[PDB]
Amino acid sequence: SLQDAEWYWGDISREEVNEKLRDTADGTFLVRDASTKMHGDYTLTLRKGGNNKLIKIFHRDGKYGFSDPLTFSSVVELINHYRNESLLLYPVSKYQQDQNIEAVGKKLHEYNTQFQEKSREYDRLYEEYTRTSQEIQMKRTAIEAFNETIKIFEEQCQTQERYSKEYIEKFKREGNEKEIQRIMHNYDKLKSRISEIIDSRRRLEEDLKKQAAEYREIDKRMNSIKPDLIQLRKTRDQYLMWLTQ
Amino acid sequence: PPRPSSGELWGIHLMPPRILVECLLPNGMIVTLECLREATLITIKHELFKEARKYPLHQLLQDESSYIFVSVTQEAEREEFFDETRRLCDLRLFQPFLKVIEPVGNREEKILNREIGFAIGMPVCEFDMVKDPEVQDFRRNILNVCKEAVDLRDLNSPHSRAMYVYPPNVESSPELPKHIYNKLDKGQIIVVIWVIVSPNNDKQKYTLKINHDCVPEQVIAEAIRKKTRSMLLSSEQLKLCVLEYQGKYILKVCGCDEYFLEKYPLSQYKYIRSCIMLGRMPNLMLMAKESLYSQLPMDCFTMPSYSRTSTKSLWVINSALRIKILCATYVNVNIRDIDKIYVRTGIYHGGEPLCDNVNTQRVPCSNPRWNEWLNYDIYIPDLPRAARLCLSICSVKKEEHCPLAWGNINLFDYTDTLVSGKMALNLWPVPHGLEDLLNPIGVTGSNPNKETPCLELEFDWFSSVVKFPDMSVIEEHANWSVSRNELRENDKEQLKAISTRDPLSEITEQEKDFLWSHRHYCVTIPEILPKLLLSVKWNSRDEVAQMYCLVKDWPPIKPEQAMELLDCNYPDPMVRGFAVRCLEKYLTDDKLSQYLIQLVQVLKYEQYLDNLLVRFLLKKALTNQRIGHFFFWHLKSEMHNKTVSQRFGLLLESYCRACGMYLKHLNRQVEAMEKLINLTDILKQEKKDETQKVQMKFLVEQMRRPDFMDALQGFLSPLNPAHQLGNLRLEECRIMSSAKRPLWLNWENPDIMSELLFQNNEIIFKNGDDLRQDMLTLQIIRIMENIWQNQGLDLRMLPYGCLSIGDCVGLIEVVRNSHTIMQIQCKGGLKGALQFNSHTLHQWLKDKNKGEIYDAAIDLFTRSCAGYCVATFILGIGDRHNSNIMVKDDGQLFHIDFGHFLDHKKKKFGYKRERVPFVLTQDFLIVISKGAQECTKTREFERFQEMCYKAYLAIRQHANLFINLFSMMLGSGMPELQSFDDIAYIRKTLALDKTEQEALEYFMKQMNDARHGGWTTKMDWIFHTIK
Ligand SMILES: C[C@H](Nc1ccc2c(c1)OCCn1cc(N3C(=O)OC[C@H]3C(F)F)nc1-2)C(N)=O
Ligand SMILES: Cc1c([C@@H](NC(=O)Nc2cnc(N)nc2)C(F)(F)F)oc2c(F)cc(F)cc12
Repeated sequence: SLQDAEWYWGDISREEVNEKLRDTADGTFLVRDASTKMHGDYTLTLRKGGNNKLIKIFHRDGKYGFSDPLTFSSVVELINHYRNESLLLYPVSKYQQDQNIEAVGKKLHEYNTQFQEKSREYDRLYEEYTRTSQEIQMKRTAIEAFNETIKIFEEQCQTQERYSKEYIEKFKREGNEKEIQRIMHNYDKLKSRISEIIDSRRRLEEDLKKQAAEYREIDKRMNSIKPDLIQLRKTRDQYLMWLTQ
Repeated sequence: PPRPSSGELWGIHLMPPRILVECLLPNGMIVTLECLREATLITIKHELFKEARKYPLHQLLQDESSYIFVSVTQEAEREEFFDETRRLCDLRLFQPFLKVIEPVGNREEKILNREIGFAIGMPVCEFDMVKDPEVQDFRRNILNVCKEAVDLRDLNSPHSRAMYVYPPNVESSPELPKHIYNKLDKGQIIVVIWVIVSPNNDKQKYTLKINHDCVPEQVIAEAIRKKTRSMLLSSEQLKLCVLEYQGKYILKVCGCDEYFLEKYPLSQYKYIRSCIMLGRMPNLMLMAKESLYSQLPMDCFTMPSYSRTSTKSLWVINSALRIKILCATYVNVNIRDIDKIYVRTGIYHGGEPLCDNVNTQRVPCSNPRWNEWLNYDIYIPDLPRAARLCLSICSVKKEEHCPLAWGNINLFDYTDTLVSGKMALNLWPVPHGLEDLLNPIGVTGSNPNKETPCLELEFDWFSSVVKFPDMSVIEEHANWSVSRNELRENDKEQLKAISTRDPLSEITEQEKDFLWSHRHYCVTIPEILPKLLLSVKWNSRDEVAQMYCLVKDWPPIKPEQAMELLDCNYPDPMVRGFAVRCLEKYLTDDKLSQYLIQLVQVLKYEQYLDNLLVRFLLKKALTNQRIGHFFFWHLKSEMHNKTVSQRFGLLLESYCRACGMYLKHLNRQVEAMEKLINLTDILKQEKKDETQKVQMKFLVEQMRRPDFMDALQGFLSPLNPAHQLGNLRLEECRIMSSAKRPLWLNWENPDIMSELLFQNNEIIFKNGDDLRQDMLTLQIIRIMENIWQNQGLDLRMLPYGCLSIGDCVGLIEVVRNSHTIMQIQCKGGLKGALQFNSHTLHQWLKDKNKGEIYDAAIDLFTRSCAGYCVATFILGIGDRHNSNIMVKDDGQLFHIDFGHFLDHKKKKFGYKRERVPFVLTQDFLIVISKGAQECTKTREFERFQEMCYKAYLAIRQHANLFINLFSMMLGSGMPELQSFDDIAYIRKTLALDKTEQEALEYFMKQMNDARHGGWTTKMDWIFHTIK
């Protein structure tokens, strides 16, 4: 009575076994064919302490088992025997998928249409998420560059204030106001240029502050729609599995 | 940090022809100066000081030479422009300004640090500001490898230096397969030695017929005998003259920088074996040893400025593992929809969990605070050396769980110390598509971007600094665990069957216990070590300690087998050290260059910066410039990736510190690529909506400018440093009609005898597509050819060059005299037919190879076609069409463009998985059967099928090597190879769960079905529409 059993999963791949065993992390289990060449020999996947362990059900002289004592007449008897020894906990049931042929088919198209519209929104959110992340890192380094630029022009001011100090004293004494106003014309040009640079840096600091808030809101929208997107994938896959039966 | 764009200024791709530069003088004045975008800093400084005399304080300005320029670069660094020959556009300024300053410090040390930082991508001063003692300990300790590698180059110099720069390009074995030996005239080869006589290059040739296995010195000896044959020397005088001067010359490949400097047989050199198979005349150039040794500069290795309590054993602490989650700073989540958050944690040894995962209590999203001690189901002594904490903050919303931010920590630091005390961990974002609640395979360490959710942690303290035990302690404990087998005929037969199994095979729990119980018998069959290691209970001190002893005295294994022990599945330092020991003693420089893509990738799996694999790869990079060249580009190509920027940056810095004069050549290549990236970025972004004719006008105008001509001429090809790229043939350069509009470039080969190899060297530069998939497919095609050729199966592939040099940027080698199947169809008539004539290909090939050379061309088409049929079947390359299949004028069929064959594998919404069917077009069978109408039954088709069967089984014999090469690539950021399930398809095609005879019948079934599947469908070729 192996085809009647819920835990027997025909010929599924190793990828689908590990996919159907992630949140269920205790003693969940299922059985499947070991190989097409063997056919009569099957394999039992059990959860254990995290890693999905695989134990083969040997078949010789009609009797089944794991070790030398083949004290089991059928594969179904072998599994039911180890459930009673535990009292293995939860079977991965292919039949149990709770929600007529017309209603199951029309509502499947509705869940698939809704899943594809929400998948499209996740692609739009992710494209803007990565674009925003790239632009934030650029603005973060552009601020470091502006900081070093300002430090260089500040050192240039301290260089001018030191060298011009002795020449301004000479021209004040000599009454040469033309040369005092010529050095001051260049000083107030250097100082106005620093104001233009600090205004540019602070202008970019606010763009970075606002783009960081945009990024946090894109990530909130992604994290709020990611669980909705996974439960819709699991719902539509159950409607297709029941539609085949 | 590394630059985000190759633009000449921040947010500006190209500077205008003239630009206003704010020059900050040393007297304190500020002068705005108009400069040309291509002006050198020498010109800009001279023009600045002329104008400076007009401004005030001109009396305080010393000579121009006494000063140097400074500015902020786009890497946010204060660069001192020592090299004043640099153009304004090539300076990478943040904004147009330059400060004139008195130079300070060691000029020569600062020049080198600029050259290292430029080749790396980031400045060297960034590594100085890193406070992590592991990062500074790596920088200091790795220089031991660099000093040892440089000491090897000056051991028997200048020959040792010549061998480093020009390593002999050889095959791993000197045995020539029977098909290669049969191409020799009675075992002999006819070669042509060339010499330059007059200064204007008056050449002189010497045709010699010599044994294929003559070492280059015996080739030189025969050339000396031919030149001194009519000089009245006695048989004794000639013998002593030959023996005296044979060691005074060296041979060089005509047309490229490939030298025959080592005592390998001539035929073992790849160029000569290639000439043997292709039936080409080897053209070598003889020259004096001093002619090459005078060209080699002795660049000395100067040491940099950066080069200058009780402990209890882990096994003493008899207690359960405990980790306390204090709190997270923030989490990007909406208070509505998501109800609560929690920190899922787990202790892992690679991908396998060592125990049941332990979660914190659920807390509201707005207040992430736990202060909960988590207890794990493993005792502290049972922690293996590679034990790691993998954690993440998850959300709850039947009930759905989703990860928000993840992070992992090494429970043992680089000094073997167990983690203790408080520590902050900046978490990483969840990758696209990862629905798993933990990311064990993800990068281990705190996120450098400190503007991320930070989780505070606390590890228990045990009075003293806990350290992992010594090997003396582990060896003694292993002998204790044995004091607390049987065998039968079935047991030896079962062990041999398990060792031959492919790595991806399912190992049962009974098989795991069977291998562990007979672990001492396993040493007799050493190829089973990977299976036995998976059977070890890694969360058991007793089994791990005993395994360590078996690894200690385990016999060596083939390097191809040892490579498996470096993938994600084997994280233990003792297993990885064993793998590196096998590669140190057995991996030849030919095979190391062959598998360098994977060996650089498995560096990412290493827990610590300094380790035996990196010390091994950096030693081979610094003692073989061919290995070193691709070691540089494979690491440089991933410097944009912040996940590995620091690891690969520190490694590239150590490479550049001691690579010698080659750092100058790599900077030339980096400059040239930066210009091509910037030029193509303009065409890709702003000038994208413009016409092909308009884009070409812009391309010509920009490429002619002096900054471009200097940067893109006279530099070594990154695809093959033996090829020099001289003057650029601008009339031959063009934007190609292909995806992402790749740029076709053409350069003169500046070699003196370029005429005897290739006059022009053409390369396709592509900006947009990820070339890692093409690089890996081409590597596999080369490895398949290499297996077949070594086995004696003459199947000729064309694994043309492909190299990724950045984020979705790369170079593809141009194959000369080749055209797509559609280009053959269009070239040969057409008349608007809708259905291409199937015989067109045969006719084209007939015209290209008329007369005697006809039968040879058909044989080459058959041999190349057979192996591409097998390769495309095994790898599932189903995206083949008349525009991505090419045939050379000589008949060699080969495939191109391998970035898109896995796009439709996904299967979503009932598309039956889109199984890749085996197919062979009627067009090719007509070529194979020499124009026969009933081509599916000829004796030529019979031989063709036999070629494919033998080749298919030859790849199936080495199935574990291909599975291992892909298994090592899982850690790379390639989205096509993330889990072992992406490789699983190769087991369906190779039929690994079947016998060899059953797999041969399986392949024959798929090949006979391909004859039916090769339907001549009545549909047009442009759109494919049936009536
Ligand atoms: C004159 C020209 N010759 C040629 C063209 C393309 C490739 C090639 C040679 O060498 C083979 C390598 N190759 C590879 C590619 N491409 C590839 O890998 O992806 C798309 C395409 C693109 F890069 F051009 N194109 C070539 C021709 N027949 O039109
Ligand atoms: C991944 C990956 C593969 C696998 N091949 C397939 O999965 N083919 C396939 C099957 N079904 C469909 N629909 N399309 C393609 C395999 F060869 F390893 F098996 O080959 C690769 C390769 F050569 C290079 C590379 F960078 C990555 C890979």
